[PDB]
Amino acid sequence: KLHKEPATLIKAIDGDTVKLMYKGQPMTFRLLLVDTPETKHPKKGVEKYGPEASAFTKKMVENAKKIEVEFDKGQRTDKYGRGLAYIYADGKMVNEALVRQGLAKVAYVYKPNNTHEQLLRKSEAQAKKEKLNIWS
Repeated sequence: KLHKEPATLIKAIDGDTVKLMYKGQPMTFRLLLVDTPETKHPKKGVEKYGPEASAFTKKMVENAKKIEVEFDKGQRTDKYGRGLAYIYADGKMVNEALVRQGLAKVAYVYKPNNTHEQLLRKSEAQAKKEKLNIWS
């Protein structure tokens, strides 16, 4: 069973990355299973909808009363030392909110870190259908 754990917002970095205080230590978290347009793309810099996705995540985390992180079944940190997790702001999963709003696509999946894959694909299908942002 996956379980949620409290964290405290330090700073929103980009649409897909947020720095949190987890277990008393500052850490950078990469949102699992989603690829958002970035403002800090290593090769492109600011992408189309990058500023929008970035503001959406920032707003969501900054205005939350409670932030919780939920690790999946596999590796919990990537190659760059970023925690890999599903982030919740007042019970709402930020990863899903972005996809539902057409501000992110479901990323290439690496088992066993795919617990919420179907949920996200479902939201992405709806966003595509509604021709939202990325899909307009």
